[PDB]
Amino acid sequence: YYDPETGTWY
Repeated sequence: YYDPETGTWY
């Protein structure tokens, strides 16, 4: 699940 909120490629 990508983390576009903060800025980390998850």
